[PDB]
Amino acid sequence: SGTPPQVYNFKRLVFTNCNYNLTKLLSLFSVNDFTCSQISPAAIASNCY
Amino acid sequence: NLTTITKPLKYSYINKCSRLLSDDRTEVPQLVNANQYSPCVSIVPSTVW
Ligand SMILES: *[C@@H]1O[C@H](CO)[C@@H](O)[C@H](O)[C@H]1NC(C)=O
Repeated sequence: SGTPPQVYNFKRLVFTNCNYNLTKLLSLFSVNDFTCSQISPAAIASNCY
Repeated sequence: NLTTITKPLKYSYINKCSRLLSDDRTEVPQLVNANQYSPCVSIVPSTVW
């Protein structure tokens, strides 16, 4: 929700000890580009961090 | 002073090669091994437009 900011004033969300479900997060989105560095794309959705 | 070999229009390369799964939600990249070709050359011709 809300107007997203520009690239030099991005808004942060920190996550520590909470349940995340990207199957209901990214279902509201459509990925145009998906790039990752040092991990696989499937590593986030399964490995506990 | 060597004309027997010719010149193409431009150079071109691939910057992304991934696949969709049956869920149409997740992208799996492919890494070509030594002295073979990724399957994604089957969809792009020798000259990228
Ligand atoms: C293989 O044949 C299909 C049939 O039209 C074509 O779409 C595809 O580009 C061809 N692949 C190569 C590498 O020529």
